[PDB]
Amino acid sequence: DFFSWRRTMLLRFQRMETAEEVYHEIELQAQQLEYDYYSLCVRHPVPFTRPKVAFYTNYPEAWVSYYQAKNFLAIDPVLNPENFSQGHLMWNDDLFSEAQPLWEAARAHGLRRGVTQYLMLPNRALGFLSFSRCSAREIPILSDELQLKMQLLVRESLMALMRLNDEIVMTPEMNFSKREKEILRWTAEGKTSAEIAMILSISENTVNFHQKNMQKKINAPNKTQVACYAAATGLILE
Amino acid sequence: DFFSWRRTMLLRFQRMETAEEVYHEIELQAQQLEYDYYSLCVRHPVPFTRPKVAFYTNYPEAWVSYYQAKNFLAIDPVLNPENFSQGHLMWNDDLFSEAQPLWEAARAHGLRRGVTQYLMLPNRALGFLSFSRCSAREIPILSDELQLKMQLLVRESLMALMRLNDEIVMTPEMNFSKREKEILRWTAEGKTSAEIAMILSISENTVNFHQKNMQKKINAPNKTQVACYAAATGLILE
Repeated sequence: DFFSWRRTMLLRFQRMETAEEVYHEIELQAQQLEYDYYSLCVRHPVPFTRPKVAFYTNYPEAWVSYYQAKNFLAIDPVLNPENFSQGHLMWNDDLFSEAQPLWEAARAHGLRRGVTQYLMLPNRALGFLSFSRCSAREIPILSDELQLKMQLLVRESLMALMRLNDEIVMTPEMNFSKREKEILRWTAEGKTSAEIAMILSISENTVNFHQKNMQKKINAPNKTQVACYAAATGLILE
Repeated sequence: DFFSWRRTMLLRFQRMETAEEVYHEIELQAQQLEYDYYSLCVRHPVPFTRPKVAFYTNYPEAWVSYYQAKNFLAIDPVLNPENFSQGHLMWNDDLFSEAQPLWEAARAHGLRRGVTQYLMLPNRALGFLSFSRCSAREIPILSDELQLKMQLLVRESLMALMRLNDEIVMTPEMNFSKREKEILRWTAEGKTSAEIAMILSISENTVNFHQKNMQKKINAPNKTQVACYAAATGLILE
């Protein structure tokens, strides 16, 4: 019965104290579903210009190196949300048509069958969970069951990794005060320092001080990078 | 069996052609679960300073007016994601401790029991689906079943409303070109016009033209409101 699985899995992921426990449980789960490999890959919303990509996987280490060397990330259909239905994507041959070097290379390292599930996280990072397999051997699993289990799996592992503050999920930290974020919102709303000073009954200098303070913390050139970063990662709102 | 419910519901929401069909189906679903009322409320990520809140509900119309008049939105615990587990929130008395005028007033208009489910949408809007009920009469439903059904319901109705472009879900539109968004990313990354001109091999004037163009479209005072808006709603990335 799906329901008790769900409940068991919710608690198990609740209790965990390390990243290594999370990864180890994903691996276990992949095996219950007769997959050999898992990959947990997270695309950050920032930097806007080259988004951070962090992963943990037990793929053959040679495959990780080769995949990076050829920069397959750019063409990986399995990491493009546009290809998904219901947050689910079953690998097959057509999927790879726009990426034939990847397909070949993946098979050459023994990734024959696969599947991925994605989720956007509360911080706007996209998390992808892939399972793949050595054998082309048919393993009948109910489509609906795999889907729902992976749904839970990708979410729970990633929420745990967040609770644990792991480097794979965390966006740049913006430890900002009530007043700083308030200034930041009016900035994102297109208000000038003068205008903010008016709105908040504090001097233009103080507004500017707060601005430079936020920039020091996050090491940003100007207010606009700060506001964008807060806006993209959810840190800007109330 | 949950699985065929799911599959029936996926297709039904797929096929819909109007908002009014979506709302009517939610109402139906609420009734199958012996609730009288539904509410579909969506908190937008923008304006940053007073986020848009749009809803469709069949609550008693007098309750909608009263709720607004007393500005209960500000204190509504049922619309605050911090209160949720697994995107689910069962109404009860403790929940309302920080909001006792709301609790009384809600009961006085006959909202006795209730439940809400939320979801962050691909555009970063938060969608909430509430069911409530007239009677305090005990209706045994498996916690896990309600949860999963509402999960599907809140997501599907809101995705349909998006496919349909309904005013309740849509963020301000930013019909921008490849080049405009490219300029926008470097802006959000804190780059100056001069620097962008360098990076893109085009003149400072042209960069500025693009900037003013984006501002005209969206009626924004400066580049920084534009970039923030694109960053918050997902429109800025690749």
